[PDB]
Amino acid sequence: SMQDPIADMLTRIRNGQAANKAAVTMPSSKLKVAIANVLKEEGFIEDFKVEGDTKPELELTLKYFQGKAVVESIQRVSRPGLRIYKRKDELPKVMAGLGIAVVSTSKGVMTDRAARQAGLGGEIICYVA
Amino acid sequence: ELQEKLIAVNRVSKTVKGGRIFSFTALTVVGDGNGRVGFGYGKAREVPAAIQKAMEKARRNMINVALNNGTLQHPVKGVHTGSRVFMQPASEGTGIIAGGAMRAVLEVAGVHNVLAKAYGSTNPINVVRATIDGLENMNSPEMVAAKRGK
Amino acid sequence: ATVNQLVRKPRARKVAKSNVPALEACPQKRGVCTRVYTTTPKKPNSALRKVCRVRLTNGFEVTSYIGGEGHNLQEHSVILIRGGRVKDLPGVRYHTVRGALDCSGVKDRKQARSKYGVKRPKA
Amino acid sequence: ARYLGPKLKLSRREGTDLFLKSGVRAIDTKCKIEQAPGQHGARKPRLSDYGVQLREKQKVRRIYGVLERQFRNYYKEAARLKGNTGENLLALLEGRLDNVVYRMGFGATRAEARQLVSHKAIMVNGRVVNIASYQVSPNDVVSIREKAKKQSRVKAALELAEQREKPTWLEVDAGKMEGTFKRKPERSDLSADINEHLIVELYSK
Amino acid sequence: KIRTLQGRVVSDKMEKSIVVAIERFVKHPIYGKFIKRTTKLHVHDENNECGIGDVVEIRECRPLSKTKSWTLVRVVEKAV
Amino acid sequence: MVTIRLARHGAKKRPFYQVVVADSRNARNGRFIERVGFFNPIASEKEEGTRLDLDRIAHWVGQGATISDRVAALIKEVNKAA
RNA sequence: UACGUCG
RNA sequence: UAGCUAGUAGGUGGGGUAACGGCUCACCUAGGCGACGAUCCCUAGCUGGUCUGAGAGGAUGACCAGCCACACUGGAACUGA
RNA sequence: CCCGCAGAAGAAGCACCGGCUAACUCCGUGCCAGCAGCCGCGGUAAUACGGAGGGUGCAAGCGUUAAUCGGAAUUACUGGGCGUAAAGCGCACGCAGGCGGUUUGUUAAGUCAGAUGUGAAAUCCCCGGGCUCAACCUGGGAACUGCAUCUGAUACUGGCAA
Repeated sequence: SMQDPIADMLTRIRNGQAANKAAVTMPSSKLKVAIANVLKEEGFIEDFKVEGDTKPELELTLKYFQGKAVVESIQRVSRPGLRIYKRKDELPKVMAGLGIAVVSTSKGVMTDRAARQAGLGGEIICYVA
Repeated sequence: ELQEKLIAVNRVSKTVKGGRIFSFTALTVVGDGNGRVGFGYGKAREVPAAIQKAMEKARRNMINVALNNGTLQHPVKGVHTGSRVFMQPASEGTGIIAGGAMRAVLEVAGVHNVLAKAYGSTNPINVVRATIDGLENMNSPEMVAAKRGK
Repeated sequence: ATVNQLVRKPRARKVAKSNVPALEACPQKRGVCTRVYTTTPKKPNSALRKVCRVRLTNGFEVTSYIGGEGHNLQEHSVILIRGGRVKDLPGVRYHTVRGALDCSGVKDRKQARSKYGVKRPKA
Repeated sequence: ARYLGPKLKLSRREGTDLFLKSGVRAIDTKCKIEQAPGQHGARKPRLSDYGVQLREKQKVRRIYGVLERQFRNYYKEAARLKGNTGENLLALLEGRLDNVVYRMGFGATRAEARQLVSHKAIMVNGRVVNIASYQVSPNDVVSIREKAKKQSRVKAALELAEQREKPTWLEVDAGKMEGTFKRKPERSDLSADINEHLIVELYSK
Repeated sequence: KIRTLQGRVVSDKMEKSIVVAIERFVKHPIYGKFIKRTTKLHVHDENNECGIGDVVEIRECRPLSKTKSWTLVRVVEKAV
Repeated sequence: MVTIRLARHGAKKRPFYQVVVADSRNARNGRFIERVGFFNPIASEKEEGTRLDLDRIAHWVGQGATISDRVAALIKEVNKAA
């Protein structure tokens, strides 16, 4: 059954980048809009738009720089089978800083740079490389 | 400024009608010493003809690598056929410390001081092919910032 | 492989037991050499290989190869077994230390001299 | 614990002048350099990758007169120090007392300098140091004692000090026969042809 | 304040005493998975008010029998 | 009895004594409550040779601790400053 | 056996 | 090696100890432990650490130091803080 | 520890040289004698056996053996696999277990941040100091990745209510 909708979202974006898809729709939630706002903020997607009233639908307009795709490798880190909670010192950098890692901290859903600057660790959701 | 070096020569066989027939395969890598790495295979009936076909194929089919100061940028994993290969920039982690047939491509590639560890198969014809794939899909901070805006 | 399956039952690599039950895993043992033989090797090789059969000090009766050209062993001749397989003979797992208790050094030898129990010739 | 053999043989296996007989005359002229390191020395080796790494380590040890456990300890110390392990390793080999006595022109070779150091003819900072591998700190004064001053050797050695290149990190002064190790030698200040990445990679396998 | 624990009654049938299962939720040292893990405790109660299936807080005291170094403070959540 | 006493720790023919506070029936180089200074009888003729925390020593003598003859000699050496 | 190249 | 346990699990009262306590005894209740591995069997002193490892780990716990246990073998108490 | 005396005078072995693996020829032997960690050498011109010359590596040591970890991603948590190489239960139902769509409120158990107590000393690491240097000894720090308590944060997971 669906047991990890975040990894489902990242799957939608990997398979949309891999199929030269212009835009990606999915069911929407607060955590997916938080992550999507981080992705737009860090420049991996072009835009997002949440529509619907009783059944919201998140839509990510994807990016393609050259013919190549911008989101090179998006991975889900803290899956439901095994959750991964890092401190502010253990908090990893991806592609030696060239690629953010979306961590859910108590202050909100941030990146690794932003939460290492904020001085607080948390639950590391996904590597975007 | 061409900086060519051969990795592996082998004797392959064919098994015709009357006995066997033995041929020699070279496998070389050239590179200028600042990106610009190529490999060539080349096979012939004697060894110097084999290495010459290998060099001649390797001088063309040469790929750009986005080096750092003297080394890689981020840790990169390249795979080819059965041969999985890790590399780590080792920001002046002195000396090229790579496996056989990876030391050579990293040596003429112009990188100086990375850390490697090939996994899986370590056939020399596929461990390069897994270093270039690898160094090819390693991108620089002016390319990532080009992609994602800033 | 699933992490739950490893919590239920962890990984376990086997013990990889010893080639040489020289017991306690001692570097040498001593034995009495119950008899002395020559034995024909396995198929691609042919020779007569000089091999003793030894009652060790820990009870085990094991057969043992005798290195070098020519020995002086006969049936009681307390020797010092060493450890090391001769692959060409089926079932010898040990060697005798030449230049040890009742096993003289190899006669007229000049190179690789330490591993055959021979002293340095005075010159 | 030191070599004690044919020296120019060691300089002939490496293919390069290792400065092992600096002495009176000029460039070798009786070495048959390059030609025959043994009986089959006329053969080109077609040397391996292990052979080039090994042969680089042997070049450096046979220059500075160090054996393997001591060299290996220098590699461990150069590894743990902050910076560049090749350059740190040459900085550890250049701070050796017998080397600093050689660089100042007090000995003709490094073995003669090692015998000056060994035979209590050398003080550092006004204290006699008997040890070939004493590690000379920067801003030190290393000199010859009153015994073994104005002995022939050192005079002749200073005579052949002017034929060489006068190292930048020293105060060579031969009037008083005292020297000042001022700073650690930069990598660009020494020898230019040894490949220390080969010996880093040799010990890192 | 005092250090106390919470747990549920696992069985009831003993003469002015009870036994309480505690659920600590601990990460596996090798595998990094948060795993439930119990701790059954023989707990004292004067006049045995708590029955089976309850939830009760519990503090540590002097020994009162063999094992039994624990005594309740507050019975909550008895709902059947 | 707790004793402020020396405990030999240097090499052979080169002792370095660490002054500790031990239960007196322990071994010399054994179990101590706290170490409180040191005493090097050589060290060189440089700067110290001996430093020794007088506040903690005064604490333990306030508790009832005894002091061996060397530690008393060292406190009589480092009196307040010298 | 057996594959190692110049004015 | 899937069942183990009758002072066994708990209670009341008496005794006992420097001190709580089935520690012990009388009576009452019929519990307690166990697949989160009891019980049985083989092995083993434990730790700070040591060796190896890029690391995570793996092996080990000689010297040095902390704790426990033993003092020919089995048992017992006496003196004493 | 310092000074003086006499004289190079008292002071170099061990393994290896077919590939892996740095370092090659001659002679003796001829499926023998024997070598060997694996591949495998030896049945007449053996760079693999035994000797010599030569060389290579280490050096008051050097080899062999035993044992551990590494290499071994060949138990894979980091970090593997399962159509045909070993590997998908013959197929289902289902308890305990693991996991669980979406919104709001509360809690704050997990999680995170800070503080305090502790995590003995030595050892490892860093910056210094003393033995002529080094090993060694030593000063200060870092570390001991932990546990407990208190103070907070509430995004995610859990509890509770809708």
